[PDB]
Amino acid sequence: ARVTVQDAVEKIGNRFDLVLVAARRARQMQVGGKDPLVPEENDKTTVIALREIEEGLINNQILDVRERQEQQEQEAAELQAVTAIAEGR
Amino acid sequence: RSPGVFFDSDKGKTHSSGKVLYNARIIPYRGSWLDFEFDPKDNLFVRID
Amino acid sequence: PQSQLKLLVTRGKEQGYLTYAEVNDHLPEDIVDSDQIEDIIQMINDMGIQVMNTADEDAAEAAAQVLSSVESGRTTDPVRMYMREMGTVELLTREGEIDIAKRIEDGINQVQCSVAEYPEAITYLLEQYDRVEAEEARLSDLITGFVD
Amino acid sequence: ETLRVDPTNDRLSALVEIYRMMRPGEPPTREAAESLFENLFFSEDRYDLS
Amino acid sequence: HARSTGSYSLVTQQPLGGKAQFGGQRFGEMEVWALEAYGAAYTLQEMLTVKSDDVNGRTKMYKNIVDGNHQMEPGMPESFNVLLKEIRSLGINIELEDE
Amino acid sequence: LKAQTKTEEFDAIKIALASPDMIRSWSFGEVKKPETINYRTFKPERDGLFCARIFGPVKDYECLCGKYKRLKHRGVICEKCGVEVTQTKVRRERMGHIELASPTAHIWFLKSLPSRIGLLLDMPLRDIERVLYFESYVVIEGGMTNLERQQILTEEQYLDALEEFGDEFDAKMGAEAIQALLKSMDLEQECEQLREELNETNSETKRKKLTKRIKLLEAFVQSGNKPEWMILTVLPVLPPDLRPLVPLDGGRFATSDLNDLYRRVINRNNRLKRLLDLAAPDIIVRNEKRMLQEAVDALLDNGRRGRAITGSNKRPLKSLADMIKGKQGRFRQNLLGKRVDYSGRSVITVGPYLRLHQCGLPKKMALELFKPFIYGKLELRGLATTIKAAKKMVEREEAVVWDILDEVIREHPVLLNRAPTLHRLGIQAFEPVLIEGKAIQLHPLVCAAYNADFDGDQMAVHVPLTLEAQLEARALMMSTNNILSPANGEPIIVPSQDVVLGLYYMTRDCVNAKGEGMVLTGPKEAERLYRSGLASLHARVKVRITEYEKDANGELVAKTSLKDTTVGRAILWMIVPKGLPYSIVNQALGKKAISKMLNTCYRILGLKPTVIFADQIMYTGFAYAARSGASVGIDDMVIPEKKHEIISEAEAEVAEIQEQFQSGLVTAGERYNKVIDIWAAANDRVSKAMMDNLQTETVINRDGQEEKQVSFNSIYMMADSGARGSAAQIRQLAGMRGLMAKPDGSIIETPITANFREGLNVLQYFISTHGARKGLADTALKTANSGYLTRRLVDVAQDLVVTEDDCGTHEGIMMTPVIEGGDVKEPLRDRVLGRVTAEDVLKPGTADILVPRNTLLHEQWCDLLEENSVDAVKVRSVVSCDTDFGVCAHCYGRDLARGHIINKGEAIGVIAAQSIGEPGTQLTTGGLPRVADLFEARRPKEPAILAEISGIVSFGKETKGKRRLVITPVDGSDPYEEMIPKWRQLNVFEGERVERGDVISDGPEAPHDILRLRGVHAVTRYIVNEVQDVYRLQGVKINDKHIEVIVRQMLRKATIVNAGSSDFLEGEQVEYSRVKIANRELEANGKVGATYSRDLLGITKASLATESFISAASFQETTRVLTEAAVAGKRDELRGLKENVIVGRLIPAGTGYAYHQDRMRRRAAG
Ligand SMILES: [Mg+2]
Ligand SMILES: [Zn+2]
Ligand SMILES: [Zn+2]
Repeated sequence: ARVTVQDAVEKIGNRFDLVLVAARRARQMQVGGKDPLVPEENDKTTVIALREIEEGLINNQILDVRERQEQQEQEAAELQAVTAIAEGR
Repeated sequence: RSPGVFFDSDKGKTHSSGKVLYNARIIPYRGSWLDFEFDPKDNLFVRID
Repeated sequence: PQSQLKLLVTRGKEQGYLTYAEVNDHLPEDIVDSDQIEDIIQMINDMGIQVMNTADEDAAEAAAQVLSSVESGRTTDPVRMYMREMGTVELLTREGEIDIAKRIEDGINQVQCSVAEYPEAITYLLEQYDRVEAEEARLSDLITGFVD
Repeated sequence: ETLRVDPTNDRLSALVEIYRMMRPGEPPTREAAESLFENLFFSEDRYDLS
Repeated sequence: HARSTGSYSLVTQQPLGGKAQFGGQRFGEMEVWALEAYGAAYTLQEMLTVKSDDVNGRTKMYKNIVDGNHQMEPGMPESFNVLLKEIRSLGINIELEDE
Repeated sequence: LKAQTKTEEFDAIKIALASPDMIRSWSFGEVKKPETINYRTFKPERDGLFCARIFGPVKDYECLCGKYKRLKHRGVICEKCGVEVTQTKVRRERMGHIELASPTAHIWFLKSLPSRIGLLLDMPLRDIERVLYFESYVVIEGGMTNLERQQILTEEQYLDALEEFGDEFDAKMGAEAIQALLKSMDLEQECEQLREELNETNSETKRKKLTKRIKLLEAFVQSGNKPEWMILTVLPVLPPDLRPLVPLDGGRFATSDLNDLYRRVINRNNRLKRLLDLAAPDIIVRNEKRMLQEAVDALLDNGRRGRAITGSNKRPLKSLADMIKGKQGRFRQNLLGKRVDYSGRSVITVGPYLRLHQCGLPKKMALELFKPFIYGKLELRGLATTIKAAKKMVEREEAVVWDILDEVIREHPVLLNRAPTLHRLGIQAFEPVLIEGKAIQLHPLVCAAYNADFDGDQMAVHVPLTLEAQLEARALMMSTNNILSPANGEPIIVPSQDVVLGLYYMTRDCVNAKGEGMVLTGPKEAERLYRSGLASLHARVKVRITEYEKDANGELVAKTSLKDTTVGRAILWMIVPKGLPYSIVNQALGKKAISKMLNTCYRILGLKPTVIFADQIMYTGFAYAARSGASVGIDDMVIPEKKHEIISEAEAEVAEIQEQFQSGLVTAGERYNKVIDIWAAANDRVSKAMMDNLQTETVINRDGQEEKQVSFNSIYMMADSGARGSAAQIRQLAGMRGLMAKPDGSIIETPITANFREGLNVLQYFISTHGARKGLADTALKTANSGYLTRRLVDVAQDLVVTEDDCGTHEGIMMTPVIEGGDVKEPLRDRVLGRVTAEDVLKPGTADILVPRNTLLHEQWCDLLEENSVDAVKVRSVVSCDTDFGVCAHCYGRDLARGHIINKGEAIGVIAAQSIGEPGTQLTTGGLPRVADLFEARRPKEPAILAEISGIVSFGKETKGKRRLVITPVDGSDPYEEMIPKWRQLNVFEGERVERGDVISDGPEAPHDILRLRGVHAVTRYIVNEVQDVYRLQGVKINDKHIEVIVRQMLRKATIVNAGSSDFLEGEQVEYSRVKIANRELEANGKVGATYSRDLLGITKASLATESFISAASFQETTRVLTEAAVAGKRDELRGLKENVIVGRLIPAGTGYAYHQDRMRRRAAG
C-alpha cells in the first residue's frame, strides 16, 4: 500500500491536482485502454497511479501529450474513411 | 406545583429598574389561573390565565 | 393622553429586550390575533431583538411596524365578515313575502307572454313536434306536459 | 392609582371588559358576561382547588 | 449495523430500512463541513448524490461498481428536484438557465 | 452553432414571477374534479387530483383502460382515455393547473412583511385587505374629477361619487380591484415623477423614502416581472406522486395533506363557477370569493391566518410553504442530514497492534458493505456464472468469497467518523483490516483527534466508491496524511496515556540500581543487559552512542560519543531515527517532551519518518508500560501527616473571628470574608503539604547514608508524566477538597475537610451534590453553545477559499511578542511562525537582508530571526489581502496537515471556523459568551468614548441629560461637539490636548469605534487579541490566522461617502467598491472614484449577506428569501459552496476547484 503521498505531492505541488491526475491515470488503467508504467505489486490502479506520479513518469503534461497524440493515431486511421464522406458536397 | 396561592418576585431583570416587582398567583387543581401582578408605576393588575 | 402602540415599541427599544409575554399585553386593544405576533417578532427582532444578533438598520422596521399597528374591526375569518354582512339584511314580514312573490309572478309571466308573442317561438315548437312524431325525438324532451 | 387606570365604571361595564378580554372579536352580552365570569372561578363545575 | 444497497423511501428517494435491514447512516451538515475542509469534492458529491438521493445515479453506479469501473454519472439529486416542483407549484417560476 | 434545446449540464438558476400562460405551460391538463380514485378499482378518476390522462399511467408503459399494454406502443395516446404509455416516473414530473373563477391574491406576496403588492403600490396593507374582503371600494385611475387614484371609499361614498360622475371616474373592490390597480400602473411615469420630486424638495424624510422607492421601482422594472402576476389567475397543481395516495396494510390508505387542501380549493372554485352561472346575489358570491381566497392561501402557505385543520385530525395540515421550509430550525434536506448507502456503524475497540494507517473492520460488515464489488470481482475472475450466482454465493458465504474480499479490501480505503464532528479530523480515512468480531478496531493515537473514549462510543464507516473518492480519501482524508492540527502546527498524533507512562517509566532514573555506573558499547547491549535482568531499566550509566545530524547541506553528518544517560533512554534511542540529537531522549520524557520529539522529527526528517517513528513510539510505550507493572493502590494516595494540624489552626482562626463578631469588633460581611479567606488559605496549605510529600519523599541510599529524588509512587508518576490525573485532582484525593457553594452561589464558610480517601459524611456529600449537578448541566449546555458558535462561524465564512496565488501586496500587520504585564505571555516566534514576511526585515545593522521580501518563515528561518535580536516582523495576513472574492495563498500562510504552504483551492473559511469552534467546549467578563460577543461586534454595557478628533478639548454648556464636550482642533474647524452624559465620571483633561482615539473615559470600547477612529489594523488587532486572550487564558492553542479570516469576513461591507458612480449611503462590498474605483482610477472618468468607509459587521449579520439565494434560503427564513428574490428576478449563478451542495454538484473548491474554474472561464467567454 501507499501510506504517505508526500512524494507524489512533492512532484505536482497542488495536491488536489495530484488526486485529479492520479484519478485520470487510474482510469486509463482501470477500464483498460492502457497498461502500467511501473511493476504492479497487486496494488490497485489507485496506488499504481500514485506510484507513477512518484516516479515522475506521469503528470498532466505527459498525459495530455499522450492523449493528443492518440487523437492523431485514430485520425490517421480514419483518414481514408472520413475523406470518403465527400458525399457532403 | 401545588394548588393554592403563590407569591413571587421577579426581582432584577424586569424593566431593568432594580425596583423589583411582586406577583401573586392562584393556581387551581382544575380551572382558570387567577394572576395578580404589579408594574413599575405601582399599579396593581389582574390577568386570567 | 393616548396614542397606544408607541409605548410598547418605545419601551421595547430602551430595554433592548422584551419577553414574548411583554409584547402580548403591551399590544394595543386593537390587534389581539395569534398569528399576528408571528411576523412582528421578526419585525422587532431584526431591529433590537427579543424572541424570548440583528440588523442595526432599524428605520423602515418601525414605519412598517406602525403600518401594522394602523392595520390592527375586521378579524378576517370570512365566517365573520359574512355573518356581519348578512346581518344587515332586514327580516321579512308575512305580507312582504307575498309582495316579493307577486313581483316574481309579474316578472316571469312577462317573459312568458313575450315568448308567446314571437311567431318563430310558435313555428319552432310546431316543427319540433313534427320531429317528435317522426321518431327523431321524444315527448319528454319537448314538453314537461301542458297545463295538466 | 389602579382605579385611575380603570376604564370601567360599574359592575356590568367591568364584566363587558372581562368578557371582551377572554373572548375578543365578538359582541358582548349581559347574560354572556354574567355566565362567563360566574363560570370561571365561582362554578362548582369548571373550578376546583380541591 | 451495515448496508450496501437497501430499500428506499417513496416520498423522497432516500435509503430507508424496511426489513430490519437497516437504512444507511445519516450524513449531516457538520460531516459535509468535514468533507469541505478536506479538498474532497467527489467524496462529497457521491455522498449526497449517487449513494443516496439520486434515483438514476444509484443504479447507474451499481452497474459500474460490478462492471469493475469506478466512476459516477451524478445527475440531479431527487430532493432538489422535488423542491423545484414544490417551489414551482406556487406562483413562483423557477428556471435553469443557459447551457 | 445552434446553442442547444434539450437537456445539457445547466449553469446557474433563475427565479421570477409566473404568468398565467407561463403557468399553463407546465400544466398538461386542468384538474376539474375534487375526486381522487374510483373507490373500488383504485384507478384514478379522469381529470381529478389523481389522473392518468393529465399526469401519468399508474403502471410502467401501461395505459389506464389497458388497451395498449405492450412496451412497443409508447408515444401512443390511447383512444379510449388519452394516456401516453410511458414510465410511471413521469407521474412524478408532469404538473397541472386550475383556472380560478375569480382573481385570488398570492398570500406570500400579500403578507410577507414586505407586503409586496403594498409597497409596490405605495398602498398600506389594511387598505388592500379591506378592499380584498369587499369591506370598501378603492379608486383606480380616477382620471380628473374629485379623487386620488389610490384613494379608498365606502358604500355611501362610492354611490354618491358615482351619482356625481358617471364616467371618467373608476372604482372596484376585491381581488379584481387590486389586479386592475397593478395592471393599470405604469412604472415609467412614476419613475419620471419621482426623479423630479426627488430633485425639487430638500428634506431628509422626503428624499430618503423617495429615493428608496424609485430604486425599488426600477429594480422591479429590470426584473422583467409585471405587477399583475402577484394576483393569481391560474393555480398550478403539484404532481400526484409528490403527494401520494399510496395504500397500506389492512386495506387502509395514507396521503399527503396537499390533497385535502387542493380538494378544498377545487370544490370552492367550482361552487363559485356554479354560483356565477346561477346568478346569485352579491352577498353570496362575495362570501364564496372570500372562501376561495382562504382556500388558496391555506393551500400555499398555511402558516398565516387561522391554520385550517385536516380531516378528522386536529393537527393543522402541512402546506406547500411548510413543505419547502420543513422544520427543525432551518434545514433544507441537504443540510440537516441525508441517509446514505454503502455505510455502517458499531461499538469500537482498541487494537494497539494496528499501524497508524489502518483500522480493524469486522468481517460481516466488510462483506455487506463491499457486496457489489464482491459480486463484480467474483464474476470477473469467473468464480461465478452470473451476478445472480454471485449473490447466491456470498449469501451462502462459500469459503472462496472471503479471499475475494481480501482482494477488494487491499488498496481500497474506508472512511471512519464519530458523532460530535467539529474539526475536519472528525472524519479520517483508513485501510481496512479484516477482523473476526462485530466491533471496529481504532488506532490509539487517533483517539485524540476523534475525542473518542472506549466507554461505548460508536463509530460509523463509509465507502469511497468512485475512483476519485478512493484517491481523495488516500491523498487527503488519510490518517497518515494528517498528523497535524489545522488549528495549530502542534502534532495531534501525540501519545495519550498508557504509552506516555511507558516512555516515562522507561526514560527516568532512580538513585541506585543494577548496573549503576557501568559502561556499554551501545544501545544494543544496553537492552541486552536489561532484558537479561542484569541491569535495571533506569540506572545512571555512561554509554557510547552514535548520533547523526543533517546540518551539512542536504546531508547527514555522523558523530559518536560517551553520553551520561540511563539504560532505558539508551534502549529507547534505538527507535529514534537518523539526524535527531540524543538530547531529545536524554530528558525525563514527559507528555510535552514526547510531543516536541515528534514535532522536531517532522520538521527535520519529513513525513514518513515521523509516521513510522510515531508508530514505534506507541508500540514501545504500551510494551514498557505493561512491563512496568504500574498499578494504583489505596496506599498510593498519601495524606499529609500535617493535615489535621492545619485543619486545627485554621479552625482556631474561625473561632477567633467568631468571638470578634460576638464582641462586635467586626461586621457580618467582614467576618464572612475573613473566615472564608482563612479556610481558602488552609486549603492551599494542605495542598502544598500533600504535594511535597507525594513528590520528593522517596528517600533512598546509593553507597552512602541517604539522598532523595522524585518519587516512584504510581499516582505521582501518572500525574507528572501527563498520562492522566493532575495536581488539582490528586489534591482532591489526598488533601481536603475545596469549599462548596449553595445553589444561590454563596460559597459556604465550612469547607469539606474530608477527602475521597477518607470517608465523606452525609452533609459533605449532599453539599457536593449541587456543584456536581451544576457541572453536568453546564457542560451539557456548553456543548450546544460550542456547536451553535461553530455554525454561525461556518455560515459567516464558507465560500471564502484560496483563489489567486499571490496578490503581491506589501500590506500586512506588525507582529511583536504580546508582552503582557510581566514577561512574555506569548513569544514572537510563535506569532510569526509559518507566516510570510510582508517586506524584507533587517539585522540591527542594515544593508543586510536576512529574510528577503516575501518568504514563508519556517522553523529554520524563525530560528535565524531568533539568532539575531529582532523584536518585530511585518506579516501579510488574510485581512489585508488585495485579492477580491477570496484569499491568495501567498498571504494566508502555511499551516495545514502538511508543513508546506497552503494549496490553491483549499477552503480555509471552513477550517478556520472549525478550528475556532472545536476547542470551544473547553471554555467557561470572560468565557465562551465573551468570544461570542467579540465576534458579534456588540457594543459593551458601559463603554468608553474615544476622542472624535485630535486637539485641545473643553467642557461646554451645562446639565440637561448630557454635558456637552466641545473639541478644538489646532488647524481645522471645530464643527464636532459631542454631548457626553455627565453623570458618568470622565477621564479627559479639560485643560489638555487629546489625540483622536484617546481615552475620554474608561471602560470597555466598542470595536466599531476602534475601527472608525483608530484603524482597520487597530480593530483587527483588537478582536484577535481579545479572543486570543479568552482562549489562551484557558490554555487553548489557536493560530491568529483563523480569527483573522473571520475578521476579514466581519469587515467585508462598507458605506460610501462621496459619489460619481454609485449611491450615497449604500452598504456594499469592499470588494465590489474597490474593484469599481480601482477600475475608475483609470479609463472611465479620469478619476470619478468614490470614497467609502469600512464597516464592522457582527458575524451573524455578515452571514446574512449572500449573493446566492439558494444559499440564503437554507439558513435564513425561507419564505421571505424566496419571495424577495422572486420579485427581483434574482439570478443565482451558484459559485458558492452551500448552493452547490444543495443543488448536488461538485463543490467550487478542493478537487472540484479545477472543474469550476475551467467552467467559469468557458462561461462569460467565446
Ligand atoms: Mg465519552
Ligand atoms: Zn386506454
Ligand atoms: Zn494576499
